[PDB]
Amino acid sequence: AAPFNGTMMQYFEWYLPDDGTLWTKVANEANNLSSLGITALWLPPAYKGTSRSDVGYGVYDLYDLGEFNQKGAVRTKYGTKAQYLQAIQAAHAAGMQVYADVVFDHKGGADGTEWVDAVEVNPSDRNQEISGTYQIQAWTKFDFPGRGNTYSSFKWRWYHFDGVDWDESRKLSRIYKFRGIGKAWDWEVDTENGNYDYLMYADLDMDHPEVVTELKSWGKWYVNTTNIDGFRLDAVKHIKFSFFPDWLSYVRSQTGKPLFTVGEYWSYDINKLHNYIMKTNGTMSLFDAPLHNKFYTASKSGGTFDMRTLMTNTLMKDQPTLAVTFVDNHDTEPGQALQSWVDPWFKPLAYAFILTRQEGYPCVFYGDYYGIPQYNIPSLKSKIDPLLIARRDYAYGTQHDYLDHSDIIGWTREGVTEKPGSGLAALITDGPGGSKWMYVGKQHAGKVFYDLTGNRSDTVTINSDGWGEFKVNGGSVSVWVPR
Ligand SMILES: [Ca+2]
Ligand SMILES: [Ca+2]
Ligand SMILES: [Ca+2]
Ligand code: NA
Repeated sequence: AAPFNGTMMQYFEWYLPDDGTLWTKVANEANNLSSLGITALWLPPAYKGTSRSDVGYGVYDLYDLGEFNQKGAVRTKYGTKAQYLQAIQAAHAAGMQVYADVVFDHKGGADGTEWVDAVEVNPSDRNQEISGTYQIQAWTKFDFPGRGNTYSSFKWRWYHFDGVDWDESRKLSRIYKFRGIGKAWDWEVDTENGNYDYLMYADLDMDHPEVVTELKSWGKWYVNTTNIDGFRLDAVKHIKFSFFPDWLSYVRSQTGKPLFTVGEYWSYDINKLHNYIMKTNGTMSLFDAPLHNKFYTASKSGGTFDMRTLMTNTLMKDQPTLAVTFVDNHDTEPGQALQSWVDPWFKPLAYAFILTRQEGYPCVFYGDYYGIPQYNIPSLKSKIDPLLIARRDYAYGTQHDYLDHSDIIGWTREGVTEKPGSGLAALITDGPGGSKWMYVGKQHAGKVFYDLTGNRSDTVTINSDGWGEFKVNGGSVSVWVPR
């Protein structure tokens, strides 16, 4: 048939104002985004957090999609339940898929405390206990006073969690592990800090049968209510590895939907990512964090970065079909947790790289597209749109790589017969400009190519052999496509 590349978009950024307008914006922008070739949207957590202003990762109630009066308000930072459903309707009507953010690591905003026997563990080695057992007052009682028993009568208590990091009685910060039959940090998880199961708030015990059943019930309920098309999994390295293949297979079989899933395993070590994929049987894709670090490193190297090494040890290279590529996200933003913002000059080159190459499933960042007023970061829509059109109409077929110079690197796509007019030749450089002969295909012999980005006004004519001498300006990008 006539193919169309897949392109995802993270539709949110950290510093959005708490005005309950995001769901409305999704409904309003759906067709515009759709026409550019965006095929799926990753939406932020839609359920009630610790307060109305919570970005969503301080999850309080998974069944409150901005519908009940809990935590100071009815709506979430993004809007109400009815608005969320309308957003999903608009996206589907425009032909796009919707991925929902899933936060299963912890739970915060407890309604009350409970006295629990606990032991302190070494922050740098959670496997080592550093105190005797003693009673603490932990925030583990979840009753959901605003919701009651609507949708689910499940009440959370201390035994559904593995530990917390605050004793309300003595007002102390310690990593507390709960005592009890079968109580222990989950495994397997990331080994940093000995065992990185515990992260923040009340840590979920993935070994507790009732917790597993409850999350499986929520999954089915969520999909059957919203009709979402996939998931974005939060903090997977802090969650028992074997839990997800189990949860996913259940939800997929019960709903009958394929449910594409991408998990966030934050690590620049490609080995840990390989291990995770192996341990989960390729049941989900992962964000290519290592590639983000590459982009970031190159942007700060003032041209000295060796472009020939750009793909080395990245998921895009090792597991192209399970890699979700990106330039920046809500965590890499200035002032954030994993801040490592790619400099503006390099940003368009990075987008050309992930949007026109065949490896990976690219994700465009809301912050980059619409700008981030918080830090006077402008909208790059003018630079990104031409690249979106490139992916939509031209980036198809056999690829030829030219990662053979410390500055200027390129690649071509021959195009496909089922997509007339397709074919492309891209060049990017982190230093001075120049030219490079590249093979686009004998089938394009005699055709004239032009720079879709608009950066260059000259044209390139393909010789009888299918080769062209493409050009690029210094510290820039040029995407050549047939007239
Ligand atoms: Ca446990
Ligand atoms: Ca955990
Ligand atoms: Ca260089
Ligand atoms: Na746990």
